[PDB]
Amino acid sequence: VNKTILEKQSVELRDQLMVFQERLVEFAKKHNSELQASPEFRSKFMHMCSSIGIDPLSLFDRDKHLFTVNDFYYEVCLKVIEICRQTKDMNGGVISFQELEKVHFRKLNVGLDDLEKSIDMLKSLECFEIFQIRGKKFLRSVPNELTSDQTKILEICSILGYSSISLLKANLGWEAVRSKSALDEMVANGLLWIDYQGGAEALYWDPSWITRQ
Amino acid sequence: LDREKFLNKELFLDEIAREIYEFTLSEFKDLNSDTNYMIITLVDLYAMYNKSMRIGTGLISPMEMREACERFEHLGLNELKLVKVNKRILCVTSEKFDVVKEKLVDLIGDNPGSDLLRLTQILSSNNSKSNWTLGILMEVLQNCVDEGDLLIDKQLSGIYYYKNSYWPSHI
Amino acid sequence: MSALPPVYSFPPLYTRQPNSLTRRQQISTWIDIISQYCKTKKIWYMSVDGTVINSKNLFNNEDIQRSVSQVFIDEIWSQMTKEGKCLPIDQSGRRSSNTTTTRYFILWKSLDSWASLILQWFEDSGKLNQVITLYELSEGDETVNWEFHRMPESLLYYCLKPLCDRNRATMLKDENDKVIAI
Amino acid sequence: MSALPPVYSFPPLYTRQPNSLTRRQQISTWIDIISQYCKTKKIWYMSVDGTVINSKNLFNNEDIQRSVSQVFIDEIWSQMTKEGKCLPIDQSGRRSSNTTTTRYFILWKSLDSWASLILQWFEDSGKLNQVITLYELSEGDETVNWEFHRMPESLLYYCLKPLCDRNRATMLKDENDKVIAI
Repeated sequence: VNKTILEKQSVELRDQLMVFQERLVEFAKKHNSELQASPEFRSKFMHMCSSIGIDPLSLFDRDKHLFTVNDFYYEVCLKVIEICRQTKDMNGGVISFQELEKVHFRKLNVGLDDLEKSIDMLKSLECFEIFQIRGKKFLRSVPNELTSDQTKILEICSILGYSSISLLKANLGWEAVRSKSALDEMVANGLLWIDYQGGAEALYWDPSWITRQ
Repeated sequence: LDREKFLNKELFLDEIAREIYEFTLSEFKDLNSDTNYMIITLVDLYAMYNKSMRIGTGLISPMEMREACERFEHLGLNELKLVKVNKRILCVTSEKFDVVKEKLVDLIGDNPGSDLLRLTQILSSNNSKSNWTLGILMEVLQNCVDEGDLLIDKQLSGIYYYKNSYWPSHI
Repeated sequence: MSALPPVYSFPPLYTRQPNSLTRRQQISTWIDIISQYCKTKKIWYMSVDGTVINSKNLFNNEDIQRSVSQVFIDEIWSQMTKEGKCLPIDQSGRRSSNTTTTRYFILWKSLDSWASLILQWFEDSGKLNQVITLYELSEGDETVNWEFHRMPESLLYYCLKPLCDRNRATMLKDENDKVIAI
Repeated sequence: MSALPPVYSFPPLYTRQPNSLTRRQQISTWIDIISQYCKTKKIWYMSVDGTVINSKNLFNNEDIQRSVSQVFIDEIWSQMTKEGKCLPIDQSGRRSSNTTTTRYFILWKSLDSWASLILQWFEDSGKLNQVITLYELSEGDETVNWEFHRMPESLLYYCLKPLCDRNRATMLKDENDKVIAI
């Protein structure tokens, strides 16, 4: 029977945490009841609960005060849906987080960290995938991911926004035909916009350029 | 009516479910036929259910939308079921998938060569009450394409669908 | 808020897009820029060339990259017409697809709605008994943050015309005139 | 004209179908019209562009509509190479996936069934021990109720190579260019 050593921390630490949850919900319900309106203060406070190991969303449960903060996070989740339907023609099913942040939401006081969460909520409806490009996140509203080919193209469209048949041949070291064959695939599918005025070749543009500046 | 008055999490959902089941059933059944259906991608459902019923009544976490619908079968709401059909399709329907698949297919077998923009209009009009929301359209389409149930014709102009009539793939 | 809708400096906007879906948006985008440029600034009409003095051109003010095939620009206007807020003029507001539809016009408000707004000059100010002319409400004295000041000859005409459904406020006509009273 | 099956006015024939199983089916059907075109017409070889002269292209010459990709055609070529009935060529029937395999060539009978029917010329007529060459049997005096007239320089060669490992009827060569006796 080994009592002394182990439980000296268990008992003690257990109460430290549990009783702290109360202290936590207090600062939130009392002071940061203006939290409902500050995209920064959220990301601060939420990065603590994460560190302890608490679903911050759960702290909000019991209070009237804190049940707006959820109601915001849902409000958003409900907008993200909507965004993705309106753009589905513009971008062909996929939108940069960039777009979401700066374009559609800057209008309603919502921040990248907030969004990110919303989207992790909608993992619940088994709906959109995420995918990164040259490291930047995107959001896939449509029902099938992009071939290895397709992704690279976008990687190339990161710098200029477009991609020639020649341009492919030159940077990634692609073929002539392999490129255009798999490059016209892309416009059937509404992802890329064509631009013929560009010269000898046509260039294939990525609706995302627009957004980032 | 019902926001944060409910203490028991479970009972809440139990009643949220009842609400949706009734919402959706409301959004279609003409009761002049039992040839009428509803497929909805869950996401599209949550879009409207909330927007229409619960605005001001209390809003819903998708996590709770999913959990709600998952238990119709348990509360004896039998007309509508929630199911995952392949890897990807997660939706609520009044009928078997296969049965609704076949339906769409054969409509193309009447309206061949047609593409989404037209297939939207033709199949689901505004006041012509066949209840194909957009989301589920593309999702089904893409499905029958994989299992070989539907044939295609890609051009820049867009994608164009036809019915599989020269080729195999038994039910 | 601007005449620099970011989307606008984007090259392939100016190429006629093959994806039947992408187009739906392409066109509706264009329309959105147009309307909100004549709205962003005082501008009222635009010629089918795409021309506009306040001189420069929408389908080619972005000549600082490229510009639009008129073949297409015509496809566009006709959607803008179909339901939109554009209408074909030459001098007088009417239309015959040749002579009388060279220049073009657009609002941000509706006709019904923009008519509804001098119902507000004269309903909230109670100037219903008066008789005033087009020449008098458009430049000089009726410039308030009411923006209709500078609504031209043939449009002020067109947009007062809806004041009549079955009831209205009156207007005058002759060989010599074109003026309105309430 | 059997050569123009209804299946070929069908636009999806001209688009690499994604479904694994439904493709094998698609593939097998291209093979059947390529087979039939060349049997029902005089044609013997076909380029990998998919062109021919007796000048048409089977895949693109679909001008009443629109045509099809060459990233796919290879996939079709390869299945007809394996268990189908074609051999790649540049001039000589030999192959290197670059220089020596641009143009393609096809058979209705097999080479062991096609070599077995020119042996039924000289069984049925008794012109065995005589010596003729490719130039003689192909064009001129050997065109009868036998269709192997116009078998080009290199198929004759390789078509009648089952008979070196079969009965071993001798054949002759000037620095690798041929002529046969039986």
